[PDB]
Amino acid sequence: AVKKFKPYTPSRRFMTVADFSEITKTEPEKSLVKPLKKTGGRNNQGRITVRFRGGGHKRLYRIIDFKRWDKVGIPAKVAAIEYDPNRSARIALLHYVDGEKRYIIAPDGLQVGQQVVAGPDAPIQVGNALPLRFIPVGTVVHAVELEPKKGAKLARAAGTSAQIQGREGDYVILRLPSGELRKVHGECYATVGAVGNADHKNIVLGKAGRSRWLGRRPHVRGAAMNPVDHPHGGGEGRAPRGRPPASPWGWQTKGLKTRKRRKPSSRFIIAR
Amino acid sequence: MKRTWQPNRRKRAKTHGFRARMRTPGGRKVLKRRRQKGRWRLTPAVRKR
RNA sequence: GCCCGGAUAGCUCAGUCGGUAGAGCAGGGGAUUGAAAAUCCCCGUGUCCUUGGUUCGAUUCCGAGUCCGGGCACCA
RNA sequence: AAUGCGCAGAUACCGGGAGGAACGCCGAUGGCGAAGGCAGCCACCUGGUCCACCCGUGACGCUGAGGCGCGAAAGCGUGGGGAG
RNA sequence: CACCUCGAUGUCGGCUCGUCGCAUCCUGGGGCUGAAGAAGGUCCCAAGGGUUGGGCUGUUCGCCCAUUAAAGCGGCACGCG
RNA sequence: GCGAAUGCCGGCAUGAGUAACGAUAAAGAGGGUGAGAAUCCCUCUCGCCGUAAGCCCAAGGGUUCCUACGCAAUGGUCGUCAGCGUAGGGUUAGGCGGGACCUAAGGUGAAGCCGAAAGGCGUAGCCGAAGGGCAGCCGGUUAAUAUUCCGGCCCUUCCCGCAGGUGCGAUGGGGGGACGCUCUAGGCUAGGGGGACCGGAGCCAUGGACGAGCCCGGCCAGAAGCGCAGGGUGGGAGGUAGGCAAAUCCGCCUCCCAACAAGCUCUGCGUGGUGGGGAAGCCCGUACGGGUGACAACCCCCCGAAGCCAGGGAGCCAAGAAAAGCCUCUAAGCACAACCUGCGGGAACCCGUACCGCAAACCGACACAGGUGGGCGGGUGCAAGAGCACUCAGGCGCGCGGGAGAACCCUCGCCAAGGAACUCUGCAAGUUGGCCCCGUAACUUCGGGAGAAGGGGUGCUCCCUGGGGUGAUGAGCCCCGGGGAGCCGCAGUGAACAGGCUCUGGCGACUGUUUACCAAAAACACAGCUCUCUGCGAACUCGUAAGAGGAGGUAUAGGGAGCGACGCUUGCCCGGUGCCGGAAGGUCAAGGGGAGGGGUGCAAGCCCCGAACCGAAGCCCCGGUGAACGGCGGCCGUAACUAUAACGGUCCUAAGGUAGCGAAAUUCCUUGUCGGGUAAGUUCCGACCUGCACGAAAAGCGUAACGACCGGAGCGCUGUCUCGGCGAGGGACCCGGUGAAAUUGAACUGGCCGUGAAGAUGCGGCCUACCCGUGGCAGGACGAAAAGACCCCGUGGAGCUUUACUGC
RNA sequence: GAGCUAGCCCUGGCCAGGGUGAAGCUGGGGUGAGACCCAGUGGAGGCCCGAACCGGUGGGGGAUGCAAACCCCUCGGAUGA
RNA sequence: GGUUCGUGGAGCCAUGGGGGAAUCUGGGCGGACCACCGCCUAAGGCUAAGUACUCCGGGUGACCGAUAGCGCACCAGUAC
Ligand SMILES: [Mg+2]
Ligand SMILES: [Mg+2]
Ligand SMILES: [Mg+2]
Ligand SMILES: [Mg+2]
Ligand SMILES: [Mg+2]
Ligand SMILES: [Mg+2]
Ligand SMILES: [Mg+2]
Ligand SMILES: [Mg+2]
Ligand SMILES: [Mg+2]
Ligand SMILES: [Mg+2]
Ligand SMILES: [Mg+2]
Ligand SMILES: [Mg+2]
Ligand SMILES: [Mg+2]
Ligand SMILES: [Mg+2]
Ligand SMILES: [Mg+2]
Ligand SMILES: [Mg+2]
Ligand SMILES: [Mg+2]
Ligand SMILES: [Mg+2]
Ligand SMILES: [Mg+2]
Ligand SMILES: [Mg+2]
Ligand SMILES: [Mg+2]
Ligand SMILES: [Mg+2]
Ligand SMILES: [Mg+2]
Ligand SMILES: [Mg+2]
Ligand SMILES: [Mg+2]
Ligand SMILES: [Mg+2]
Ligand SMILES: [Mg+2]
Ligand SMILES: [Mg+2]
Ligand SMILES: [Mg+2]
Ligand SMILES: [Mg+2]
Ligand SMILES: [Mg+2]
Ligand SMILES: [Mg+2]
Ligand SMILES: [Mg+2]
Ligand SMILES: [Mg+2]
Ligand SMILES: [Mg+2]
Ligand SMILES: [Mg+2]
Ligand SMILES: [Mg+2]
Ligand SMILES: [Mg+2]
Ligand SMILES: [Mg+2]
Ligand SMILES: [Mg+2]
Ligand SMILES: [Mg+2]
Ligand SMILES: [Mg+2]
Ligand SMILES: [Mg+2]
Ligand SMILES: [Mg+2]
Ligand SMILES: [Mg+2]
Ligand SMILES: [Mg+2]
Ligand SMILES: [Mg+2]
Ligand SMILES: [Mg+2]
Ligand SMILES: [Mg+2]
Ligand SMILES: [Mg+2]
Ligand SMILES: [Mg+2]
Ligand SMILES: [Mg+2]
Ligand SMILES: [Mg+2]
Ligand SMILES: [Mg+2]
Ligand SMILES: [Mg+2]
Ligand SMILES: [Mg+2]
Ligand SMILES: [Mg+2]
Ligand SMILES: [Mg+2]
Ligand SMILES: [Mg+2]
Ligand SMILES: [Mg+2]
Ligand SMILES: [Mg+2]
Ligand SMILES: [Mg+2]
Ligand SMILES: [Mg+2]
Ligand SMILES: [Mg+2]
Ligand SMILES: [Mg+2]
Ligand SMILES: [Mg+2]
Ligand SMILES: [Mg+2]
Ligand SMILES: [Mg+2]
Ligand SMILES: [Mg+2]
Ligand SMILES: [Mg+2]
Ligand SMILES: [Mg+2]
Ligand SMILES: [Mg+2]
Ligand SMILES: [Mg+2]
Ligand SMILES: [Mg+2]
Ligand SMILES: [Mg+2]
Ligand SMILES: [Mg+2]
Ligand SMILES: [Mg+2]
Ligand SMILES: [Mg+2]
Ligand SMILES: [Mg+2]
Ligand SMILES: [Mg+2]
Ligand SMILES: [Mg+2]
Ligand SMILES: [Mg+2]
Ligand SMILES: [Mg+2]
Ligand SMILES: [Mg+2]
Ligand SMILES: [Mg+2]
Ligand SMILES: [Mg+2]
Ligand SMILES: [Mg+2]
Ligand SMILES: [Mg+2]
Ligand SMILES: [Mg+2]
Ligand SMILES: [Mg+2]
Ligand SMILES: [Mg+2]
Ligand SMILES: [Mg+2]
Ligand SMILES: [Mg+2]
Ligand SMILES: [Mg+2]
Ligand SMILES: [Mg+2]
Ligand SMILES: [Mg+2]
Ligand SMILES: [Mg+2]
Ligand SMILES: [Mg+2]
Ligand SMILES: [Mg+2]
Ligand SMILES: [Mg+2]
Ligand SMILES: [Mg+2]
Ligand SMILES: [Mg+2]
Ligand SMILES: [Mg+2]
Ligand SMILES: [Mg+2]
Ligand SMILES: [Mg+2]
Ligand SMILES: [Mg+2]
Ligand SMILES: [Mg+2]
Ligand SMILES: [Mg+2]
Ligand SMILES: [Mg+2]
Ligand SMILES: [Mg+2]
Ligand SMILES: [Mg+2]
Ligand SMILES: [Mg+2]
Ligand SMILES: [Mg+2]
Ligand SMILES: [Mg+2]
Ligand SMILES: [Mg+2]
Ligand SMILES: [Mg+2]
Ligand SMILES: [Mg+2]
Ligand SMILES: [Mg+2]
Ligand SMILES: [Mg+2]
Ligand SMILES: [Mg+2]
Ligand SMILES: [Mg+2]
Ligand SMILES: [Mg+2]
Ligand SMILES: [Mg+2]
Ligand SMILES: [Mg+2]
Ligand SMILES: [Mg+2]
Ligand SMILES: [Mg+2]
Ligand SMILES: [Mg+2]
Ligand SMILES: [Mg+2]
Ligand SMILES: [Mg+2]
Ligand SMILES: [Mg+2]
Ligand SMILES: [Mg+2]
Ligand SMILES: [Mg+2]
Ligand SMILES: [Mg+2]
Ligand SMILES: [Mg+2]
Ligand SMILES: [Mg+2]
Ligand SMILES: [Mg+2]
Ligand SMILES: [Mg+2]
Ligand SMILES: [Mg+2]
Ligand SMILES: [Mg+2]
Ligand SMILES: [Mg+2]
Ligand SMILES: [Mg+2]
Ligand SMILES: [Mg+2]
Ligand SMILES: [Mg+2]
Ligand SMILES: [Mg+2]
Ligand SMILES: [Mg+2]
Ligand SMILES: [Mg+2]
Ligand SMILES: [Mg+2]
Ligand SMILES: [Mg+2]
Ligand SMILES: [Mg+2]
Ligand SMILES: [Mg+2]
Ligand SMILES: [Mg+2]
Ligand SMILES: [Mg+2]
Ligand SMILES: [Mg+2]
Ligand SMILES: [Mg+2]
Ligand SMILES: [Mg+2]
Ligand SMILES: [Mg+2]
Ligand SMILES: [Mg+2]
Ligand SMILES: [Mg+2]
Ligand SMILES: [Mg+2]
Ligand SMILES: [Mg+2]
Ligand SMILES: [Mg+2]
Ligand SMILES: [Mg+2]
Ligand SMILES: [Mg+2]
Ligand SMILES: [Mg+2]
Ligand SMILES: [Mg+2]
Ligand SMILES: [Mg+2]
Ligand SMILES: [Mg+2]
Ligand SMILES: [Mg+2]
Ligand SMILES: [Mg+2]
Ligand SMILES: [Mg+2]
Ligand SMILES: [Mg+2]
Ligand SMILES: [Mg+2]
Ligand SMILES: [Mg+2]
Ligand SMILES: [Mg+2]
Ligand SMILES: [Mg+2]
Ligand SMILES: [Mg+2]
Ligand SMILES: [Mg+2]
Ligand SMILES: [Mg+2]
Ligand SMILES: [Mg+2]
Ligand SMILES: [Mg+2]
Ligand SMILES: [Mg+2]
Ligand SMILES: [Mg+2]
Ligand SMILES: [Mg+2]
Ligand SMILES: [Mg+2]
Ligand SMILES: [Mg+2]
Ligand SMILES: [Mg+2]
Ligand SMILES: [Mg+2]
Ligand SMILES: [Mg+2]
Ligand SMILES: [Mg+2]
Ligand SMILES: [Mg+2]
Ligand SMILES: [Mg+2]
Ligand SMILES: [Mg+2]
Ligand SMILES: [Mg+2]
Ligand SMILES: [Mg+2]
Ligand SMILES: [Mg+2]
Ligand SMILES: [Mg+2]
Ligand SMILES: [Mg+2]
Ligand SMILES: [Mg+2]
Ligand SMILES: [Mg+2]
Ligand SMILES: [Mg+2]
Ligand SMILES: [Mg+2]
Ligand SMILES: [Mg+2]
Ligand SMILES: [Mg+2]
Ligand SMILES: [Mg+2]
Ligand SMILES: [Mg+2]
Ligand SMILES: [Mg+2]
Ligand SMILES: [Mg+2]
Ligand SMILES: [Mg+2]
Ligand SMILES: [Mg+2]
Ligand SMILES: [Mg+2]
Ligand SMILES: [Mg+2]
Ligand SMILES: [Mg+2]
Ligand SMILES: [Mg+2]
Ligand SMILES: [Mg+2]
Ligand SMILES: [Mg+2]
Ligand SMILES: [Mg+2]
Ligand SMILES: [Mg+2]
Ligand SMILES: [Mg+2]
Ligand SMILES: [Mg+2]
Ligand SMILES: [Mg+2]
Ligand SMILES: [Mg+2]
Ligand SMILES: [Mg+2]
Ligand SMILES: [Mg+2]
Ligand SMILES: [Mg+2]
Ligand SMILES: [Mg+2]
Ligand SMILES: [Mg+2]
Ligand SMILES: [Mg+2]
Ligand SMILES: [Mg+2]
Ligand SMILES: [Mg+2]
Ligand SMILES: [Mg+2]
Ligand SMILES: [Mg+2]
Ligand SMILES: [Mg+2]
Ligand SMILES: [Mg+2]
Ligand SMILES: [Mg+2]
Ligand SMILES: [Mg+2]
Ligand SMILES: [Mg+2]
Ligand SMILES: [Mg+2]
Ligand SMILES: [Mg+2]
Ligand SMILES: [Mg+2]
Ligand SMILES: [Mg+2]
Ligand SMILES: [Mg+2]
Ligand SMILES: [Mg+2]
Ligand SMILES: [Mg+2]
Ligand SMILES: [Mg+2]
Ligand SMILES: [Mg+2]
Ligand SMILES: [Mg+2]
Ligand SMILES: [Mg+2]
Ligand SMILES: [Mg+2]
Ligand SMILES: [Mg+2]
Ligand SMILES: [Mg+2]
Ligand SMILES: [Mg+2]
Ligand SMILES: [Mg+2]
Ligand SMILES: [Mg+2]
Ligand SMILES: [Mg+2]
Ligand SMILES: [Mg+2]
Ligand SMILES: [Mg+2]
Ligand SMILES: [Mg+2]
Ligand SMILES: [Mg+2]
Ligand SMILES: [Mg+2]
C-alpha cells in the first residue's frame, strides 16, 4: 500500500510515506552482521565532486551479503525483514543452521520462518540463490553477479528484477531492469525472486524537507546562474538556453551518449 | 558586530605553529626568511599550559 | 526623420546583360446541360509606377521622385 | 496511380530468437447468464439452472418507491504493456 | 554652435519661502461698437493688491467636480536639495 | 641653487575656547580625610537593574587579585581614587579539569601505489574531544587560595605481604559499552509557598490593636543496615559442520523448569552513628568583620520540575557513533606460576588552579549605547509563562558639572470642529488589542478560510452549591467551576505586556533562501512532471597520476537539463543548427605503395623526390528526432440596406499559431472604446479585442490556502492635513573644567547696473557703508568633500559571449 | 589565509507557555461480510499565537556616529529545509 | 631541445617513440647528398690552476654625514 495523510497541513496533503507492515518484529538492526559505522561526506579528498549532497539523517550501514555462495548448501531461516536506510529495498536477516547470521537484500514474497539456501543444489524458489546456468530459463531473478565470484550487482533496487532469456554456452541472455539484453556468465550467481517493496517508486516526498532528510541538498538550475558559472547563465528576464542544452561543464545534456565505444564490456550486450 | 578576530590558542599553534611551518616546504621557507630578517619571534608567540 | 526593398493584364505574381513580356484566377465566344455550376474547346489584353539620362534602342542600366512594405531612431 | 519501402540489397524462401494480442476448424438461426455479456486447453474456487424420487417444512408468497450491487464501448487516474 | 565649468556648476515634479516683469485673469479708469438697458466684444491706461479647494496621474501640462471678482502668462542656474 | 608636483618628512597655525565629553537609571545632605575634593571614605535620604545591569563555568586575557606607599601621565572634568606608577605578598589535589585511558571527523601513516623535483595518495597503527571511561561531599579558616590547607565522614588505584578461593592465562573470539525524534507513566529530589506549631533579640508609633499581633528564623552533609522507588537480568541439560587458532564463551538447533514474577544484582531517594550550620535586632564599630542574639529552634502541611531512578514506557520514520575500561572464553606460557576475593602495610607522578569573564580586564585602534557559548536565575500579581509591572538576595545611578527655561532639533503627551481634504502612498501616528461566552459569509484541494466578520462578559462584597489531587474513606491545604443577592467609580485584562478590519486584482502554490555594508522580491529553492545520459572498473566530477567522490550505491538507482503545488491541457513545422541511427558511396592524414624522375659515382652503389592504388575519425550524403536550438505569413474579392465576411482567388513556407488568454508585470498610437466604483478617476475592477510586439514545460489558462511582495476600493481611527496651539524631558543658550574636525594662495573679502574666458567681494560708473562681536537663517562665495562614477578620447585594462582569430 | 564569511563532515547543547487536534486505537451503530458514520481516548504537524534564540519588514534617529552598519519603535521565523 | 641557424638547402650536439649494426678495409665528422681528399675516435669514470661570490677580518676612498649614510651610529627589525 502506502500511507497517505490528510491535508491537516499543506505539503502534508501530498506526502505519502511507505508502509512498514512487512517490517517484522525488528526495527533496530543486529550489531554484529552490520552495522558498520557509515562515513558520510559529499566529496573526495578536498573538493566536492558531486553537487547538492549533505545533511540528512545519521545512518548506520548494514553490511549485507552480496555473494550468498560462501554458504553453498548451508540453509538458513528467514528470521526477520528489517528496514535498511542505505537502500530502497528491505533486507532479510537470516539465521543459518550454521549458527551464522547475515543479511540478504530481502526478496519479494520472502517471509518469516521461511527457509532459504544457495547452490546448484538449491530448489528454484523465491529466496534461493544459484548460478544462472541452473535457474530455469524464463524465471525472474534479482541480485545478479556481473562476473563470477565478483559479487551481485544487477537488480536490487526495490521492485527490480532481471529475467533469463536463454543461453549461449557459458553465458545466459538476461534482460536487466534496463530492458538491456546482455549476456552474463553462467557461473554468476543470482538469487531467484524479485527484490520487493515494488511500491517504493510510488512514495511522494511531499516537501523540500524530505529531500533534505535524504541528504539531498537544493539543486540549482543552470540558466538561473550567471555565465561565469554555467553555459545557461545571464541574459536577462529569463531566457531560453540559446545553445544546445548543456551541463556546468559543457557537454550537451540531451541526447549526447557518453558510453565509450571501444569498451570490452560490449560484445556482451544487445541494445537498451 | 561579530568581527574578524576570534582568539583560539589551539587554532593558532595549529595554523601558524612551528611544527606547522616545518611540515611544508612552503612553511620551511617562511622560517628561513624570518631568520634571515632577524625576526625575534619566528612563530606567532602563544602559550597555553 | 535615416536606411533597404517593391511598384509587370482587371486581381495575385513570374520574367528579361539591354530590344515582338508570360502564369493562375477573373473576364469574353462557343460546347455539354432541361438549366446553373464543375468540365471541355477557342480569345484578347498589358502607354511593364513617374520623371530625367545612358544607348542605335530600356519595363529591363544610372540619378531624382511618388505611394507601399520592412529595419533603425540609441548614451540624453 | 502516387506517397512509401528496396543494390548502403529489400520483396519472395529457408532456419533461429523476442514479444504482444486474438483464439481457426468444432460453432450451428447452438448453449449459459438477471442485464451488460460470455468461445483454444487445464486445474482449483464459485453462482445460477433442469430432471427423477416425491422424502422434510408448511404458505414461509408476489411485487417492490428509497437504499444497495452489477453495468458494452469510449473516456479518466497510477503503474505496467505495446505485435497488429 | 560648443565659449567658462568633466582635480563635479546635484539635472524632473512636489513642499517651503518668495521676489520681479507685463506683452492684465480680477478689481480701478478710458475711446470705440453693428454700445437701447443690464451683458458683452474690442482696443488704450493701469499690477496696488488679489489670483479657491478637490478627483485622476511622479507629473509640468491637461482633462474633469464644485465654486469664484478672477480662478493671468512669464523671469529669477525650466528661482529654491 | 625650488613656491608650487591633491609632492615626502617634521614643526606650528585656521576653524575655536568652538562641536563634543559616549545611552535621559538621578540625585541630595551631613560628617572624614586632605595643599587641594560635585567627583575618594563613611552615614543617612532618593532613583535604577532583578531571566538583571545578580550569581557560578567554559573561551579569551594574562596580574589586571590583595596590601603599603604614591600622582607626572592614563582615566573624555576632578581626583587625595583607580582595573594608573613603585614595591611586597598571593593561585597548595591520588579523588576537580587535562595528561602516565579510549576511540570520532580529520590528521599522520609500516606495507604498498603515484608523481620532473618539491611532493600526492594510502588495509594497520599512532595522533586527535568539551563523546565514552574514571575515585569525594559538608562545613572551617586567608587581606588575597581552597571539592587543593584544616575538621568530620567517605572513596580509587597500583607494590609487597598473610588467609582463603580458582585451571590461571591475551594486544585474539564473544558479550557489553551502544546510543534517533516526539509524547510521555510511577515514585523521588532541587526549588518555592503556608503554619493556628517551635526558637528569637525587640516594637506598640499618629486615631485604633499587647493581638492564637508586627518583624526574623525555623536547615545542611552523612559510610553500613534498613526501608521506598525503580533500572538491569531467565536458570538447566543436550547436540553443533558458524564467530577466518582454541573455547567449557557467544551464536544456532532440541528437550527440562520458570514464566504479566521471584531471586540475584545496580542506581537513586529517604533514614541514618555523627559532624556542621544557625536570622531579624542590638553593641563595638574607619574599614568592615567580630560579638550578642541560641544550650537557637530546627518541626507539620502544601505546589513541585524541562533534574534523578534512566539503558523506564508508547508511538513514529527521516530508521539514529567508534573504541577502551568492564565482564566472559579459551592459545601459546605457566600450573612452588598465576588470577579472584578478604584483610593489612606501603606507593600514589606532571600541568592548570590568582583575577576579569555578556565585559572598563575577552573581539570591536578608545574605560567604544555593538558582538560573545553553558548552568542558576527567588517573590506577588496578571489564564499561563524564562512574558509584563513592582520587588529579595546582590549590584548599580553608566567618570564632567552648575544654571537658564529662546528659536530650532530629538524622544514624548494632550487637543476644538472636521475628519486623509495630507501624500507617490493614510508614509507616520492612531484605532484594535488579554482571557471566557455568544456568533460568523463567499469559495474550498474539506484541512481550511476563523481570532473571519460582529458582539457580550470581565472589579469588589455577602449567601448558597458541584466537582477533583494530598492527607485515611473527615480536618486543613491546594486545583477547576455553578448559581443567588448587593456596592462603588468616568472607567473593572481600571496600571504594564498582548491583532485595526473588510471587498477586489497582479505575481509566486505553500514553510523556506538571497545581494554580510542601499534590492527579501514576482527573484533562488521547493515537493511534483518530462526529456536525456549511465549495465557498473557506470555515467559524471576533482586529480598529471595513484587515488577518490558517485557508492560499500547498481536503472523503483546515479549524473545532466528544463519546467515548477494541484486541476484542465500542452497544437502544427525537422527545411538550417544540435543530438541519434546509417558495415554503401565522395572526400580525407600519417602510413603501405611504388608507375615514373632526379643527384652523384668508372661502376657496384649510395641520397634524394614521386603518379596509380590500399589508408580512420570527421565532414559531405541518406534517414530520425521538438517538455532538442528554434520557427509558426502576405495581398485581393465575396452575403438582396448597410456594414462585416462563414465562402473564393492567388502569391508566397520547413510549416503559417491550435486551445486558452488578451490596452495584460506584455498595447506604440492610448488617459483605446463601452460598463463599474467617484461630486470628479491617465490608477483600479468587468468588458470588447487591427494582440506596435500573448500563446502552451524560457510551459498556457486556472486555482483553495499561504504572502513584512505590488495595485485599487471601503468601514473603523486619527494632527497626515485644513492649521496650528500648548506642554515634558535630552540638547540648543549662559557659567566653571577638558577641548576636536574637514577646510584654508594670501585678504583690509558690500549692492546695482555694466564689462570681463561670456553668472565678479577683488575691473568701470554709480549707490551704499562708524569699529568689533553674540544667537539665529541658509541665497551667494559657481561653498566642502571625492584628479565625474555619464559622455568621449587612450592603437589603456578587465569580466562575460559567440558559427571572431589562433591555440590548449 | 575558511580565529571573518560559504558549504560539508565528527561530537555535544538549546527551543517559556499557550492553541489546533491528524492517524491510530477503543466502544457504539451499520452490513451477508464491509466501506463507512458517531462518540471517547489519542497526540500528528517544514501547523497556529508568542519569549528565549535566530532574523532584519516599514518609519524615525544616527551621518567628524555609541557604531567603518549602531539605536528606538515596528515587523519575519520560532520541532525545523 | 641546444647552436647565429624561427625549415630553412639544415648539418652538427643533445634526446621521448619505432626500427636497429658493426671492431678498424670498424665507425663519427668537415652544414642536405655523392665522390674524391682530409680530421677525429662515441656509446664508463676522475683530474689541480687560471674563474665567480662575500656572511666574515683588514686597508683605502675628489663616499654620506643623522630627513644623509644600511631599515636601525641610539638594547632595531625592535616598537608598532
Ligand atoms: Mg508544500
Ligand atoms: Mg532502534
Ligand atoms: Mg576522498
Ligand atoms: Mg584525507
Ligand atoms: Mg587536505
Ligand atoms: Mg573542484
Ligand atoms: Mg546497508
Ligand atoms: Mg538495495
Ligand atoms: Mg534511497
Ligand atoms: Mg529451462
Ligand atoms: Mg532547481
Ligand atoms: Mg541571476
Ligand atoms: Mg558561459
Ligand atoms: Mg568563481
Ligand atoms: Mg561558458
Ligand atoms: Mg541561460
Ligand atoms: Mg543563455
Ligand atoms: Mg547580473
Ligand atoms: Mg525578455
Ligand atoms: Mg538561441
Ligand atoms: Mg564528455
Ligand atoms: Mg563485463
Ligand atoms: Mg529503449
Ligand atoms: Mg542507448
Ligand atoms: Mg567565528
Ligand atoms: Mg581549544
Ligand atoms: Mg579550533
Ligand atoms: Mg636578542
Ligand atoms: Mg615559535
Ligand atoms: Mg599566555
Ligand atoms: Mg502591379
Ligand atoms: Mg518583378
Ligand atoms: Mg511581385
Ligand atoms: Mg473563364
Ligand atoms: Mg522606368
Ligand atoms: Mg549612460
Ligand atoms: Mg550603451
Ligand atoms: Mg521462426
Ligand atoms: Mg475461420
Ligand atoms: Mg438466463
Ligand atoms: Mg493444461
Ligand atoms: Mg426410482
Ligand atoms: Mg411430502
Ligand atoms: Mg462500464
Ligand atoms: Mg474500456
Ligand atoms: Mg572646477
Ligand atoms: Mg562637467
Ligand atoms: Mg576644486
Ligand atoms: Mg548645476
Ligand atoms: Mg498620484
Ligand atoms: Mg500629459
Ligand atoms: Mg530653459
Ligand atoms: Mg529648477
Ligand atoms: Mg538633498
Ligand atoms: Mg529636487
Ligand atoms: Mg614653479
Ligand atoms: Mg609643498
Ligand atoms: Mg591635501
Ligand atoms: Mg585657536
Ligand atoms: Mg567649553
Ligand atoms: Mg562657529
Ligand atoms: Mg563625538
Ligand atoms: Mg560616558
Ligand atoms: Mg580623623
Ligand atoms: Mg585635615
Ligand atoms: Mg523575578
Ligand atoms: Mg523578562
Ligand atoms: Mg599572561
Ligand atoms: Mg596588581
Ligand atoms: Mg585574588
Ligand atoms: Mg580572590
Ligand atoms: Mg614613592
Ligand atoms: Mg595616599
Ligand atoms: Mg595625582
Ligand atoms: Mg594623575
Ligand atoms: Mg612621581
Ligand atoms: Mg580619565
Ligand atoms: Mg575617553
Ligand atoms: Mg591627599
Ligand atoms: Mg585592585
Ligand atoms: Mg588528595
Ligand atoms: Mg583532599
Ligand atoms: Mg584528597
Ligand atoms: Mg609517570
Ligand atoms: Mg608512570
Ligand atoms: Mg589513542
Ligand atoms: Mg589510539
Ligand atoms: Mg581525538
Ligand atoms: Mg575527554
Ligand atoms: Mg553519548
Ligand atoms: Mg568526557
Ligand atoms: Mg576524575
Ligand atoms: Mg563522596
Ligand atoms: Mg566549610
Ligand atoms: Mg576572612
Ligand atoms: Mg590566600
Ligand atoms: Mg573547600
Ligand atoms: Mg564545599
Ligand atoms: Mg593557606
Ligand atoms: Mg602467603
Ligand atoms: Mg595463603
Ligand atoms: Mg575464578
Ligand atoms: Mg590447578
Ligand atoms: Mg580461564
Ligand atoms: Mg582477556
Ligand atoms: Mg583482557
Ligand atoms: Mg565481539
Ligand atoms: Mg523525549
Ligand atoms: Mg538531597
Ligand atoms: Mg521544598
Ligand atoms: Mg510556591
Ligand atoms: Mg527582649
Ligand atoms: Mg501614640
Ligand atoms: Mg502612631
Ligand atoms: Mg494614638
Ligand atoms: Mg479607627
Ligand atoms: Mg491568631
Ligand atoms: Mg573455532
Ligand atoms: Mg528448544
Ligand atoms: Mg552567628
Ligand atoms: Mg547564643
Ligand atoms: Mg534563646
Ligand atoms: Mg548505556
Ligand atoms: Mg570494548
Ligand atoms: Mg603450551
Ligand atoms: Mg608466558
Ligand atoms: Mg574472573
Ligand atoms: Mg581477612
Ligand atoms: Mg603505588
Ligand atoms: Mg612521569
Ligand atoms: Mg582556586
Ligand atoms: Mg579557582
Ligand atoms: Mg592568588
Ligand atoms: Mg577569576
Ligand atoms: Mg570589571
Ligand atoms: Mg567572577
Ligand atoms: Mg549582551
Ligand atoms: Mg548586555
Ligand atoms: Mg551568559
Ligand atoms: Mg560591549
Ligand atoms: Mg564610562
Ligand atoms: Mg510578596
Ligand atoms: Mg489581580
Ligand atoms: Mg501571566
Ligand atoms: Mg498572562
Ligand atoms: Mg523595577
Ligand atoms: Mg538660556
Ligand atoms: Mg530617549
Ligand atoms: Mg484635533
Ligand atoms: Mg475622519
Ligand atoms: Mg468618521
Ligand atoms: Mg495593549
Ligand atoms: Mg486600545
Ligand atoms: Mg462578504
Ligand atoms: Mg479569502
Ligand atoms: Mg479575512
Ligand atoms: Mg475596587
Ligand atoms: Mg457603579
Ligand atoms: Mg492592560
Ligand atoms: Mg476588555
Ligand atoms: Mg495578536
Ligand atoms: Mg512566494
Ligand atoms: Mg512553488
Ligand atoms: Mg516565506
Ligand atoms: Mg543589502
Ligand atoms: Mg519576507
Ligand atoms: Mg535569490
Ligand atoms: Mg524554482
Ligand atoms: Mg505535474
Ligand atoms: Mg506539476
Ligand atoms: Mg582532489
Ligand atoms: Mg563506499
Ligand atoms: Mg521557472
Ligand atoms: Mg481547480
Ligand atoms: Mg526543424
Ligand atoms: Mg523530419
Ligand atoms: Mg534536423
Ligand atoms: Mg531531417
Ligand atoms: Mg556512412
Ligand atoms: Mg621506378
Ligand atoms: Mg616526374
Ligand atoms: Mg629516369
Ligand atoms: Mg660519374
Ligand atoms: Mg673498374
Ligand atoms: Mg604516391
Ligand atoms: Mg570516413
Ligand atoms: Mg516546443
Ligand atoms: Mg512542447
Ligand atoms: Mg531532440
Ligand atoms: Mg475580408
Ligand atoms: Mg495565423
Ligand atoms: Mg490570464
Ligand atoms: Mg486588448
Ligand atoms: Mg485601460
Ligand atoms: Mg479617460
Ligand atoms: Mg452598463
Ligand atoms: Mg472612469
Ligand atoms: Mg503572436
Ligand atoms: Mg510549443
Ligand atoms: Mg517552450
Ligand atoms: Mg494568468
Ligand atoms: Mg488563487
Ligand atoms: Mg514569509
Ligand atoms: Mg512578503
Ligand atoms: Mg498630533
Ligand atoms: Mg503637528
Ligand atoms: Mg514651552
Ligand atoms: Mg523642553
Ligand atoms: Mg556680472
Ligand atoms: Mg583693486
Ligand atoms: Mg569694481
Ligand atoms: Mg535667525
Ligand atoms: Mg549659504
Ligand atoms: Mg578628470
Ligand atoms: Mg560604479
Ligand atoms: Mg587601433
Ligand atoms: Mg586599444
Ligand atoms: Mg569569459
Ligand atoms: Mg569555518
Ligand atoms: Mg571559522
Ligand atoms: Mg474513549
Ligand atoms: Mg511551525
Ligand atoms: Mg530595520
Ligand atoms: Mg529593513
Ligand atoms: Mg541628515
Ligand atoms: Mg556624538
Ligand atoms: Mg510565531
Ligand atoms: Mg618564419
Ligand atoms: Mg633561410
Ligand atoms: Mg629542406
Ligand atoms: Mg639547424
Ligand atoms: Mg636540424
Ligand atoms: Mg654530414
Ligand atoms: Mg634520446
Ligand atoms: Mg634515442
Ligand atoms: Mg626491421
Ligand atoms: Mg680508421
Ligand atoms: Mg682491415
Ligand atoms: Mg683490405
Ligand atoms: Mg673491413
Ligand atoms: Mg675503411
Ligand atoms: Mg654523430
Ligand atoms: Mg659527414
Ligand atoms: Mg670535423
Ligand atoms: Mg662540405
Ligand atoms: Mg674532426
Ligand atoms: Mg670506442
Ligand atoms: Mg664564514
Ligand atoms: Mg676573517
Ligand atoms: Mg671589512
Ligand atoms: Mg660632506
Ligand atoms: Mg634625526
Ligand atoms: Mg636614518
Ligand atoms: Mg636632525
Ligand atoms: Mg650594520
Ligand atoms: Mg630610516
Ligand atoms: Mg652602533
Ligand atoms: Mg658608535
Ligand atoms: Mg633599547
